[PDB]
Amino acid sequence: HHHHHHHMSRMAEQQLYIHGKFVAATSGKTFETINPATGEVLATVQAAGREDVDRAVKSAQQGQKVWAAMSAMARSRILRKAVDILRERNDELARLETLDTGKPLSETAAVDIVTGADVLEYYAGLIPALEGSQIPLRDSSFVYTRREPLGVVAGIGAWNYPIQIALWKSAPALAAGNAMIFKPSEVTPLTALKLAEIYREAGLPDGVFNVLPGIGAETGQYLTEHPDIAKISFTGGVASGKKVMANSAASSLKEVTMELGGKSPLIIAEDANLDLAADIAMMANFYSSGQVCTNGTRVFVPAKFKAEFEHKILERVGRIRAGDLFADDTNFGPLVSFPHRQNVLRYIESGKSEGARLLCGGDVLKGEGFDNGAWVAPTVFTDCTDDMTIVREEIFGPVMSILSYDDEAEVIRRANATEYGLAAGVVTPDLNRAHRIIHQLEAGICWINSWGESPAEMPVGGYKHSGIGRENGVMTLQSYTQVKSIQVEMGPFQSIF
Amino acid sequence: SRMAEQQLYIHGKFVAATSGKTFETINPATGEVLATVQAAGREDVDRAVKSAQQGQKVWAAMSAMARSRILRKAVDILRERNDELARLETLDTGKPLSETAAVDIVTGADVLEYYAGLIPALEGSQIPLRDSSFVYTRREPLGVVAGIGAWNYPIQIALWKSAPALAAGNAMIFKPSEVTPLTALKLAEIYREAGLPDGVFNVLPGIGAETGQYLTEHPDIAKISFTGGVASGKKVMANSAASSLKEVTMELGGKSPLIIAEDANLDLAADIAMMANFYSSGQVCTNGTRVFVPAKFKAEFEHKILERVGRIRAGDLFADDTNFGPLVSFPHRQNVLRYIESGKSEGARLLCGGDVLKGEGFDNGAWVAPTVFTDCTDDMTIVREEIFGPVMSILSYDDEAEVIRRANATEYGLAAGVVTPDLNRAHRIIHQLEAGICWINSWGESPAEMPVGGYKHSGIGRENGVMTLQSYTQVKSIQVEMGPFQSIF
Ligand SMILES: NC(=O)c1ccc[n+]([C@@H]2O[C@H](COP(=O)([O-])OP(=O)(O)OC[C@H]3O[C@@H](n4cnc5c(N)ncnc54)[C@H](O)[C@@H]3O)[C@@H](O)[C@H]2O)c1
Ligand SMILES: NC(=O)c1ccc[n+]([C@@H]2O[C@H](COP(=O)([O-])OP(=O)(O)OC[C@H]3O[C@@H](n4cnc5c(N)ncnc54)[C@H](O)[C@@H]3O)[C@@H](O)[C@H]2O)c1
Ligand SMILES: [Ca+2]
Ligand SMILES: [Ca+2]
Repeated sequence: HHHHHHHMSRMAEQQLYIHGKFVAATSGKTFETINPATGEVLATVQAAGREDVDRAVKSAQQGQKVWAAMSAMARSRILRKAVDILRERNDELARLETLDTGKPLSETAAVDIVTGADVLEYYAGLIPALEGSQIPLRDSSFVYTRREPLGVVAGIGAWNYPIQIALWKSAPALAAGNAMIFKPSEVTPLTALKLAEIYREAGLPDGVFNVLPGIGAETGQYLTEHPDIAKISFTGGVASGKKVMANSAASSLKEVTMELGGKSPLIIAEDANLDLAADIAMMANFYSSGQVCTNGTRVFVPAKFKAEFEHKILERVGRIRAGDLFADDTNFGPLVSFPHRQNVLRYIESGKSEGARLLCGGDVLKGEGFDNGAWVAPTVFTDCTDDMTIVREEIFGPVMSILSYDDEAEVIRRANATEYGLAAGVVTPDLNRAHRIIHQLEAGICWINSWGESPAEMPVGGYKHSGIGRENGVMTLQSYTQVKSIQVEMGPFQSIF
Repeated sequence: SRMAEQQLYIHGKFVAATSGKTFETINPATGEVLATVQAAGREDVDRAVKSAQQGQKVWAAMSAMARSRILRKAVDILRERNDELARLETLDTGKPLSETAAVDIVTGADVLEYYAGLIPALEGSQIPLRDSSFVYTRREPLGVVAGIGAWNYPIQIALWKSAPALAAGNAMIFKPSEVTPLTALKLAEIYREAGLPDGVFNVLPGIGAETGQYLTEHPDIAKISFTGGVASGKKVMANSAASSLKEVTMELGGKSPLIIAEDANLDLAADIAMMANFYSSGQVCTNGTRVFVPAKFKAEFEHKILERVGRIRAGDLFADDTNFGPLVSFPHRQNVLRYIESGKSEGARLLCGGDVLKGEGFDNGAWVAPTVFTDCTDDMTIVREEIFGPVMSILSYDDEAEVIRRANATEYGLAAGVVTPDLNRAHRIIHQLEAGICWINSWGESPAEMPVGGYKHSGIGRENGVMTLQSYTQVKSIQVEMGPFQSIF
């Protein structure tokens, strides 16, 4: 059964969002966002120029002062109103996210906005608990501290969880009393513009959340260079993260936090149930079509279990349902873009070339309704070794690498023998093995007998080359403030002169 | 006589460098060479990092209280050797013994003692999600970190950087200023005598653009803590950004305002301004070098400043009564003198000083007289730029809103202060100032408990306080899932 008559016309040209309204860019620059399931253009999108960025900062400086002068509970109520709107519009926002990203609606309608709103809801309730300290020195003197807003901060987003990233960056920044200028990925700009409208409808003062689509090397760099931005929070690849660090270091002194992906290990212990292990390995590799920074893409399996484990993976890969992204039963989508597919395919070819055994997948999906999409089959390599390119490098597609191991000390060494350090996990029913292995792994995000859950309360970020700083949890609210120490000297000051 | 040629400190002992590079540290009171000092080369730095990697593992495997006791032993030694260390600091820096013997080691050891006691309180958290799952976090050491020190408070900076780093379970490689490398080497020996494991505190003298750069570029250093000027701080930020991903914290000086309120007692205000400008001969990063005085009080305030400047006692740096020294080096004196000449050339009125000290016993040292400019305006070079010498700029003002604006009209933001007996004025002014370190009716006290660092271009991050101990750990989040994991595939 063929499915045609599905032309979707273009959206309106997308503008910038500055100071509570859409405004035309003055860059002379536009770019297109493409539906990765069909190749059709979703919208032409305007890119913010240097003067547009400067106006956005001045808008943010003005809005931040209004926002910071409110009470803590007034701020809490406005962010909760935005949460309420996000819950009401979940399905509509999820459909837009599916169009822009290629992720199944079964994901976007249950995870992306749900968990993005979860984090905003969490920080909204913590605003009144944000406190300084008081330190007695002696009867005649004491110190108190204030946690003051930084001012105007910049968030730079990635294309795999667009609205979730926008919410996870903006929520602590705004709750700490800052304004944020958010630069979405040029691959997926659309839901960030919706979020800005929602924030306005909730009562957020004009300028406190401005959204600037544009190209990383242009708009993004204009932001990192601006002298009045106090902090940058970046999600994306290592290459662009290094440009952001370098450009920010060359400009006004600012703090930079970063989440840069990884090559996270999944350690299947010698006492693990292999159905559970296989279920975890599937969720650690093929959710959002393998486009998750925390994926467990090095799956370490005991040699004695490798043959059986491979069969359990093949059985579950055979259940994956690629298809209509709006269909209830679809759980696998195209990649986010055709250029990204080309890169993933180059990684797959290196796996073949370097002698890994192809267990399944390894090609594009074919036939009517896949031929127009950026699809890559769910792919598993086995007989992998630690020197292979597919094992060493983040692929960001549906490519699992199975590595066999002999003993626990060995697998810990190998799990840690990476420049990366984002996530890790272990499958074992044993109390001592679970905690003792996890305590030795050099990663910031660790799952035991699970994968992927990221509660609002739980700080997440990378060790080593996978990141600086954390997101979520109480600590991240604090990191969007700066400490002022104040000493009150009530005794007579003694000069030596 | 000259000291013995100074070597690197790596893995619990002094070791000859392999750079082919030496430099001289000069006694700024005499111009004489104190010592020839070896500089660490690129291969020396790599050996220091491997030593620190080995030592950090021993250190971090000890119990918390075992680490506390060793740092407390070092405190005990520092208290006992206070005067000897102070005398060496005075030779290397030119600061009077009346300062070094009362402040530098005393407050450096205060911060080490503070953090030693806090190690056992460093905790993670636990977060219940539901009956079948919970999260817990660990605060883990970073590994090997680097501190890069400045020349005005050499051993105090070495202790304020190493104390939280070591207390959190890290090893630190410390790079002292090439102007003042001597007390950091003494500190390294003291830590070993206290029982610090070999490699946990290594000291690499050398030139900033060589040794300093090799450290900031090394792939296995997890964090850089830097104190110094803006220009060198920018180089450190850029070189670190081009190298391994690492966090960098920085304290970079300021042009801090002291606001004298219209209801202030002017004797108190003059006393605070003197202490905010002429301690350590003006070589303190938090100095209140823009002194804002109500127009109605300016004449009387100047008389009171002149009276107290007239009392300053420059002389024998080991005499009890001396309270003013030469500057740290002859190159630094030249730069301060250029600032003084610009204040003259731009039309500021010289109230006092403005020249070198002269005569027997001053002619051979890097002395600049305590200097005060008045009739200053906000566009003047001496008002806009950090001098790091004994140069006060007096600026008159008319109203409270104006002085708040002008106080904040700087790229800097390290410290600030206000002098006022009024409750509302004191707190309301301070809450509006864009600075990290704020003093009411005082200046310069920096308790171990109090976090200190800069706003805006004066810094990133904080030192001292509970938060700095936490800042030398990294958070690992661990989810324990006890229910049956659900896969959608
Ligand atoms: N969650 C993550 O950590 C994550 C997300 C997406 C991609 N990645 C990785 O990054 C790789 C490359 O992806 P990509 O090139 O499509 O994304 P990218 O990493 O270049 O994009 C991330 C963001 O950075 C911006 N950016 C890029 N260059 C910039 C610059 N010079 N200054 C400022 N901002 C700049 C982009 O516009 C976008 O907003 C992917 O293949 C994947 O491995 C990681
Ligand atoms: N407490 C402070 O913030 C402080 C201290 C001293 C000087 N200063 C300011 O800085 C000005 C310049 O002083 P300076 O040049 O004699 O000191 P600096 O700021 O250059 O030196 C500080 C430290 O930085 C190191 N350093 C320099 N270049 C480096 C590099 N490329 N990589 C790594 N480390 C490097 C130096 O070796 C030294 O250890 C002074 O006039 C004063 O205004 C501020
Ligand atoms: Ca798109
Ligand atoms: Ca010297």
